Amino acid sequence: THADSLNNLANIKREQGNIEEAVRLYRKALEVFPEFAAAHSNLASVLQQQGKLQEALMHYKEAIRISPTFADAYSNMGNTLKEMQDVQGALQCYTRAIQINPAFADAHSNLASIHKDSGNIPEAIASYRTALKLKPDFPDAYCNLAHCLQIVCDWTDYDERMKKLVSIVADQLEKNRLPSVHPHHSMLYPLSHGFRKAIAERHGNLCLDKINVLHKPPYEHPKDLKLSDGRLRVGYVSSDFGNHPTSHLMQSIPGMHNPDKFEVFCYALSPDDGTNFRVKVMAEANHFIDLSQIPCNGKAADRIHQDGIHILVNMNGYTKGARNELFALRPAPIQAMWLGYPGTSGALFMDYIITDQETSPAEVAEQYSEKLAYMPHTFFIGDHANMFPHLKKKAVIDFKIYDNRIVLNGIDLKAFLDSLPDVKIVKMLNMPVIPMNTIAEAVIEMINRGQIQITINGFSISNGLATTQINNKAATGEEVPRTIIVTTRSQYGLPEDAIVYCNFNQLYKIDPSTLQMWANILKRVPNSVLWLLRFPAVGEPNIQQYAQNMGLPQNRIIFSPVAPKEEHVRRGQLADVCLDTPLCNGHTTGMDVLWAGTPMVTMPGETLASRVAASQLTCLGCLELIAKNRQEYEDIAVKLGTDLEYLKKVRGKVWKQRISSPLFNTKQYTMELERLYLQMWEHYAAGNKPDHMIK
Amino acid sequence: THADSLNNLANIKREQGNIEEAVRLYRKALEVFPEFAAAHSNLASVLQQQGKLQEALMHYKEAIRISPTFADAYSNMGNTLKEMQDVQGALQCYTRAIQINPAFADAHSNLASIHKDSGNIPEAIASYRTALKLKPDFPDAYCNLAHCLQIVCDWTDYDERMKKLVSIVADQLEKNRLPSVHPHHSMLYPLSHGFRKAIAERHGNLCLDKINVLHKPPYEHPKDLKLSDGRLRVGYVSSDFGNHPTSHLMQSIPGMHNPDKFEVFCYALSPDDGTNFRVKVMAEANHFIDLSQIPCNGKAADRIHQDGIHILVNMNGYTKGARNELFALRPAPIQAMWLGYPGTSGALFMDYIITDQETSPAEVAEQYSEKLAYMPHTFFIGDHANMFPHLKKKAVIDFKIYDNRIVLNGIDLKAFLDSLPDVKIVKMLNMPVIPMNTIAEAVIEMINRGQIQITINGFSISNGLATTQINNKAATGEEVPRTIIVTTRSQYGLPEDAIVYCNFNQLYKIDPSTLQMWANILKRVPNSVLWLLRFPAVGEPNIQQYAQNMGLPQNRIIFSPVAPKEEHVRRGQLADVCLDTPLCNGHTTGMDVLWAGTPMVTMPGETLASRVAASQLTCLGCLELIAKNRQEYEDIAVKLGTDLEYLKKVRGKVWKQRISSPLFNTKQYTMELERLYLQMWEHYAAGNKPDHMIK
Amino acid sequence: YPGGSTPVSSANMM
Amino acid sequence: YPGGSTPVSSANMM
Ligand SMILES: O=c1ccn([C@@H]2O[C@H](COP(=O)(O)OP(=O)(O)O)[C@@H](O)[C@H]2O)c(=O)[nH]1
Ligand SMILES: O=c1ccn([C@@H]2O[C@H](COP(=O)(O)OP(=O)(O)O)[C@@H](O)[C@H]2O)c(=O)[nH]1
Repeated sequence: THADSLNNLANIKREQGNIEEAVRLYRKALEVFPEFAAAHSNLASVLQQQGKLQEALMHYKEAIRISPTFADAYSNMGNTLKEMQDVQGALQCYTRAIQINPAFADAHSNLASIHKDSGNIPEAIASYRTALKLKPDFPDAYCNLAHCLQIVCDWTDYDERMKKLVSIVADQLEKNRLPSVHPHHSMLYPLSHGFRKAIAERHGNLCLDKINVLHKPPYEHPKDLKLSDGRLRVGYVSSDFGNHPTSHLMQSIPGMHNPDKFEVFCYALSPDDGTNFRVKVMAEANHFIDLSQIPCNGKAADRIHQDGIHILVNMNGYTKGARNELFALRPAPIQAMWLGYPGTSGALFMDYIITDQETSPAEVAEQYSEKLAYMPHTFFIGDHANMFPHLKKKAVIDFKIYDNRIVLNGIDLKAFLDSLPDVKIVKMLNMPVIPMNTIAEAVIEMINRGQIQITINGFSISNGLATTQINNKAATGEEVPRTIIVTTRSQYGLPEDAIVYCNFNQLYKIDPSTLQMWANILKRVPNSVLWLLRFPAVGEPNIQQYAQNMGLPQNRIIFSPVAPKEEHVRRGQLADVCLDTPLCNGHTTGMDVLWAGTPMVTMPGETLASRVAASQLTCLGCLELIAKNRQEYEDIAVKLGTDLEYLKKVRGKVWKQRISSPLFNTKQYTMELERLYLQMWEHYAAGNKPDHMIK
Repeated sequence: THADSLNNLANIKREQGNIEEAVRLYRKALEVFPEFAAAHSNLASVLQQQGKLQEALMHYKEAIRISPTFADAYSNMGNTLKEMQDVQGALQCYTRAIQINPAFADAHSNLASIHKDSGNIPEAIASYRTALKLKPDFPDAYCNLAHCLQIVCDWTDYDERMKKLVSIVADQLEKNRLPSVHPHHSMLYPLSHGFRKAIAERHGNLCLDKINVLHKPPYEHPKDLKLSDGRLRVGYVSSDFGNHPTSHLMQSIPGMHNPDKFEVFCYALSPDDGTNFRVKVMAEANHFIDLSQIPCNGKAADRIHQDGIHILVNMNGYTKGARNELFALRPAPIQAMWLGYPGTSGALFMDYIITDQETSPAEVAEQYSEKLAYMPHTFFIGDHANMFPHLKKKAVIDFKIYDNRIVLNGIDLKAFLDSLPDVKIVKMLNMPVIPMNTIAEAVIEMINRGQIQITINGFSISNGLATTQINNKAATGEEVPRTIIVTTRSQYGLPEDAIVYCNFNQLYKIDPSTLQMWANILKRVPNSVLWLLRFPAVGEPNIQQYAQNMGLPQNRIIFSPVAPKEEHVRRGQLADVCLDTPLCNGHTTGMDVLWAGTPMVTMPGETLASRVAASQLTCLGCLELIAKNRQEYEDIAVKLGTDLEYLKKVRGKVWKQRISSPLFNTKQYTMELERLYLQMWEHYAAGNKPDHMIK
Repeated sequence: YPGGSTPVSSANMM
Repeated sequence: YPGGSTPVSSANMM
């Protein structure tokens, strides 16, 4: 009975916020009565919340032994194992919880999250539906199921589903509970900007709550650049320094910073993955700090502060591997959101969001908690000029002139063409054309036979579908290919006599309105196909069914598997036009398609995520590809697929402008970022709180 | 139509064995008609069988695009991805195959194998049952389901299940088809020795078939030791040089070889896992070769032959990471099976099996294809004296004398005891006893509160349940613990006033007859419990149900979670007696329990796997623990649990003999292995084919 | 990609 | 073990 009262006191002190006094009291309850399942389970939950996972695990093991019918302890132990990256262990725990209590809705939902995170969406959907059958009012399961359904393009009762998600978010925000819709997913649903910002703010508040327990005082920040010899100390914080889209966009930036005025510190949140992306950033940053070896957020923020960082850059936001607790501790006087997260942090600890006038017009400042800090063209950047220089030029094979039926690319392409007798130069730079002779026959024979490579006049001619077999580092974009590569419509089953509209994003970005817009375009352009990716393959039958319901036969939509990085960018040259997703645009994917010289049609919305593609196109200098409404989006796409002279003009404009415009110019981008940094600094140094940097 | 005939010719040449002519003909069929789904699918299967997985994947991608209803191509592509270690990709493919054809039994079975290999046995069982519902006559699914059922101790219609497995194996052997029962699992079922050997032989034949395509001539072998300066070149081939039971048994052996007469080459089949086990073998072998970097079996066997190996040692047999194709190529004149595989290879390319008279009596030579090569005591060895020297001595705390209620172990235990005032020495070496005073109270308080560690007289006193939090390398056995560790019955919920019978093996080793024997023992010894492991936890409710059906209440069986290596060995000191599994004995597990000084009761069978424990006990010098039949096994176990003076005598015998006997003496073992090697060599050098080395 | 990996931007656990 | 790994002897794929 004394142990019961001690457990009650610990629970009181826990609610107050005194976690250390709660721990001491739970231990005293165990000292009095060691076989106390509830005290062990409560102490374990408290330790789990403190991030003391191994210690929490000891107490969960005690609870499960003492009470073998304690399904709740198995489920909670499963949650601790999942956080410890023991996926098999977590699954075993949720499995046992469901066996002990088949009516335990939470355990089914937690099991569904393992299937979801392991990529098994149909099993995740089945387990979430069981959870909701058992507990109809279950916001976590409903919202997680809605995201599974979004991933596979299951649009059954879509409008009602969207209304219920908004209703769930509204109730959770009103009742001061953490919303079940993740902030990174909030742009996919028709939530208000106010709701999307409030969800983000609640996630930011979790970070503040986790750091307030460290009882750390506010840091003394530098007030000048004297101790740094007139240099601005910029700290880039990312879990994505390695093989990840973030590095594929910005890996050249640290090394392009001016050492006379800037000192670059890269804070890695992930261990070294052995890739060239990680090698490059480690070799080129002035300082590289592996924070994955410092799990304590207090010690890691102390490390950042010790380095004397003036501007700390958040490249994660609410994405995998984030440690926003570092930013919540405020180790730097200026903290800015940049590139990795397409939305507001909603957090008071973030001062700025690096964006642009096209992506984030001054009118929509209300959607963001941060002050707007404008880059002059687009905040978007890509490392395509460095990673894929073999795609700067191309040659074609005339198999009957088409620029996207049979394509050649390579560092040594000019030398190869010079070894050939009857090459024609079509003025656009310029496009060399190889005629349908002996050399052209040998190339098509290789593709048809599935041969990996051939030799022509001593030159290495590679099948574009076999890059992983030739050079795996070139396939991933870690190395520039050293052979001449052949890319053809026949490699993907694309028609030689029709217009190819493409979209290479994950299928979750498509919604019913978007597929209807695309169906309207296809119906208006008889000789046309829509080229999509099995991203995931389980979404393919759903898209095909909705397309069939819209009146499109199976042959109007062509699916390809997701390809290695280099092949994905290179095969974009086969399309005529890219049809961008208005719900959430292609971001890295938009840069990929434009590097191939493919015009992209977009309809910018209101959210940051729905406006990126129009910002990329504005920078490129292709205003005619930006639609104000659905009818204009269809009209632009149909004009491109039917007015062939106009298509030629636009493809030529994209081909030239990816070089002449600032879009892929990493040096210019770094210099403009530096100008923006100095503006932020001079504003703070003069004793001012953050304000919009919009000129 | 010409493409149809070309595909038919390729199929003919494929059946003949001419794989290269088949490839050339499939490519010619594709040259004529590129959109040929069947030719792509056949070429992909051919390439997959050749081990050309990336190339096979290109052709499967073609087949699936051309024929979207080709469920067979999705399933086969899934098999290629599984072999490539792309588990998520494989699952996606099997998922698509089942969506395309819900009646496709093979795809359900392949999906069940992913759930099985990922540890999700209930989902594996559900998918195998769907496969068998769809196709009742399905040997692969039936046998794989039988193994899932064995893992979880599901004994529904067990006798009929065992009869069906034997019937399936009999039919497959008769019809010259690869048996569906894996040779590594064959000892778990009541198959004849002839059938178990024939299953093994069929697996050995797969290796020969895979190497015959390389068209490699027989290697010229050394006929003397002149080129090796009178030294015998011994090559240890293993995928387990790292954190694995194999290294926990033999890691000290390479470094203990006599360099004047032996030259040791360790051929690793696995990449470096970063553990101290891999460090030790790399540092101590005369040569360490990483064959994981040489995927071609032809090039890897050429490497072994180039090194001039006289005796090549197979430490895998039919276990994970094996490359038995290396042995099928015969790069060495003498090839021996050793330690890792508890059965016959059934293969003509293996000359010897290193065993002993107890494990493999001369009478049962017929069970093995290899000639018997006897070690003088047991072929079994363990690295316990090197890995766990802190368990060589122990002290107890008298909480009321018991040797297994509250135990202390540590390198500095003597110094700690010397700092204490009233320590009593109980003559057995000897056992120090600490009385129930201030120091004894502080220890129990730590355990009850779940505290990680305390300090007594400047000595570090660690909670045995918290080793991963104190020193993770000490928890895994990579380092010797540097603190004094406390192990108690209260840490595991074991009764302070009863006999503890234990079994720490994976639950698959238990069968109905074994659990009945154990129930008979428990019923005869009122003050007793059976201590088992959640190995896996999903087996716990099945064991508890069968025990309840046998008339044992829930409280007679205590389950603990699987523990880190050091904790598992150390906690064995808490038991009174180990009850060994007669179906398949504890092998590494038997060595673990004996190092704790725990008497193990065994009933040796006929298979190698069912006789290891009696061989370990014979070496130890505990003949009285070996039962001739079930009644004697129960009688021995009951005598140990009721005649307390006899129990004391036997526990004392085990405690002393683990040191004085040859059991854990790695130096003596290496020297005896060397004597055996020279016998094998002198026999071959004299121009003789292998014969039994039994004296 | 099938037979390898295609890293993507994804949500952190909550 | 839960929260880590316990390697065991296991069958090769067939
Ligand atoms: O076939 C493909 C399709 C896409 N990608 C890459 O997959 C990633 C998708 O990341 P994400 O969904 O975050 O793209 P985003 O939303 O920024 O466009 C990008 O690096 C693309 O280049 C790829 O390598 N192969
Ligand atoms: O709680 C436990 C139980 C077992 N083990 C180890 O798990 C492995 C089991 O391997 P296997 O099933 O092959 O044992 P064997 O059949 O040879 O006894 C051995 O290294 C044991 O020491 C462990 O570390 N912790």
